[PDB]
Amino acid sequence: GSMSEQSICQARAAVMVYDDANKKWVPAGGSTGFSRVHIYHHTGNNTFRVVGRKIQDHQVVINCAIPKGLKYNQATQTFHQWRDARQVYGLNFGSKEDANVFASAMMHALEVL
Ligand SMILES: CC(=O)N[C@@H](Cc1ccccc1Cl)C(=O)N1CCC[C@]12C=C[C@@H]1CC[C@@H](C(=O)N3CC[C@@H]4C=C[C@H]5CC[C@@H](C(N)=O)N5C(=O)[C@H]43)N1C2=O
Ligand SMILES: CC(=O)N[C@@H](Cc1ccccc1Cl)C(=O)N1CCC[C@]12C=C[C@@H]1CC[C@@H](C(=O)N3CC[C@@H]4C=C[C@H]5CC[C@@H](C(N)=O)N5C(=O)[C@H]43)N1C2=O
Repeated sequence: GSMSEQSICQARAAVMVYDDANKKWVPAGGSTGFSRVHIYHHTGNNTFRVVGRKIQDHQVVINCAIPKGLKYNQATQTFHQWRDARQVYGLNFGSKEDANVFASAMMHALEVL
């Protein structure tokens, strides 16, 4: 992408989505494992997105917009979640620091938007 989109946070987390029909969390992209998850700020239009890529093979497993007003829920000290119309996303962070720094960056983003 272009240089006007910049990463403002990176954390290690396993990305899950909620299978609405089976009432179970499943790995984003089909295989359980940790990803490197960034919050990218596109400075041109002041928008944000989350993109995560598996660490072991760089599969892109999440690429989702963070709109104004998004509700970000810290369900546990290492599992955080949010929605869009298509999926509920969950991040199982690799450590409490990963979770807390990612959440702080998300909250700062929600205030910038
Ligand atoms: C891990 C990471 O950011 N690395 C950046 C670091 C960077 C360097 C300089 C300035 C800003 C940044 Cl940050 C990077 O090396 N460089 C190489 C040039 C492309 C990129 C620099 C900026 C942009 C920000 C968006 C990100 C990017 O381009 N990304 C993030 C991963 C995502 C995955 C797949 C492909 C599919 C086509 C398109 C899509 N999904 O529609 N797409 C992406 O959008 C991918 N950039 C990059 O990698
Ligand atoms: C109003 C709303 O939008 N509520 C959402 C959560 C949310 C709140 C606020 C803002 C954004 C979101 Cl998105 C909700 O309750 N939604 C979405 C996913 C399905 C679920 C609804 C019901 C179940 C109750 C149990 C909870 C849940 O799913 N939980 C509770 C926390 C618990 C912790 C970790 C992960 C690990 C994998 C799995 C496990 N095997 O332990 N697991 C969980 O089970 C986690 N539900 C949910 O979150």
